[PDB]
Amino acid sequence: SMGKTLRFEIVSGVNKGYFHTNSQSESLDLVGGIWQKIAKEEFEKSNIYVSAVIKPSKTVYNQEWGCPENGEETVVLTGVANEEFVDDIEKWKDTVIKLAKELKNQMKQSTLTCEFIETELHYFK
Amino acid sequence: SMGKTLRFEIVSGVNKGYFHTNSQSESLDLVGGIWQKIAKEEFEKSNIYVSAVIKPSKTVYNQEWGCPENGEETVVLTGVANEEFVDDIEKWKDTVIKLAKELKNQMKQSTLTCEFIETELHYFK
Amino acid sequence: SMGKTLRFEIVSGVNKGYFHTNSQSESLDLVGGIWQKIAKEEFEKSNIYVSAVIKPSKTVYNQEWGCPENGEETVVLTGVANEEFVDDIEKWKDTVIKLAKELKNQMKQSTLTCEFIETELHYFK
Repeated sequence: SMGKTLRFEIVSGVNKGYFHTNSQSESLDLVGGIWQKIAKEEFEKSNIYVSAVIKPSKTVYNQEWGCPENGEETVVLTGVANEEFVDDIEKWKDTVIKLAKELKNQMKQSTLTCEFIETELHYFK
Repeated sequence: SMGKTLRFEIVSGVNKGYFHTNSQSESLDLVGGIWQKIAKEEFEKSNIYVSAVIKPSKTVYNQEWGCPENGEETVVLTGVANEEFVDDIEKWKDTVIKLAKELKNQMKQSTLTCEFIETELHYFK
Repeated sequence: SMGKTLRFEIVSGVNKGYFHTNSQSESLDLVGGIWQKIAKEEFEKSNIYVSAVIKPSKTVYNQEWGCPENGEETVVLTGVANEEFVDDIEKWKDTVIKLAKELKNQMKQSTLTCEFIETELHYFK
């Protein structure tokens, strides 16, 4: 049940220009599919499968720097290191960083953020 | 205004098989209604009412373990302990855990996660 | 790349009564537009531009205190202090608090919460 651990949160654009998607639902499928693919690959190499909860969102920033009025379509990916499956937090933390950089590449992103946050996880099973 | 406290985050499936829901909006109403019900019950017993902000999402994991392509419908519930209403963080923390386990039961979930995160809350009123 | 910093999270209502909005998409545009406006103003005074990732949500609380069945439309705004643009975490933290109070005023909110959370940011560029 109880355990002090890490959660991650990744924010990424959806590059509608490159992928030609027109709805948020399409962008969520795009990013979900890409994550499913690269997490699987990395799982078959390290036996660490990093799941992700993904939410659609909009990022609001300066219109002078090219943000559309009221914000730009983005996706947020979150996940947590469950010590029932994760034996080393550092190996997991390095795997997340690896997947973050690969997601940035697959999504053709100029920038991407990956945060880690200390969290106390309760897992009911 | 300022105060160092706890926030919780709960991730749960929506069990479309059990409840026969076909849209995300239906799943959000389902989980919102259940939470409204059990938080009320627990409030009438402990005088602690735990509110929750709920967001629809998708959880992406291995397709070999039964995840649909691009992810499975989930809901995220978040909330924070406001010291203007919460006199003991530990009683609140135990009440959240109680509601988490009850939500897992009402949602017929095999598993469920409940995290607590240290946060500095500013409450403007 | 690596850096220990702060993230913020703001939860706000959308006051459909005041603004006469009928869809979530309308409420997201409303809040996105307001944030874009006040962050720009504050940027031109302090040279700190605070971006925000915004998500629609519902807040579930007691129906006796006026919450609709299954929850009330809300918006969640999140952001992070990137030390590549933020030279003083305290000036940034004060600017977020400033924008939070201004957003509360522009949204005609009785209450509003603003949380800060310690986070380790990895910025890929």
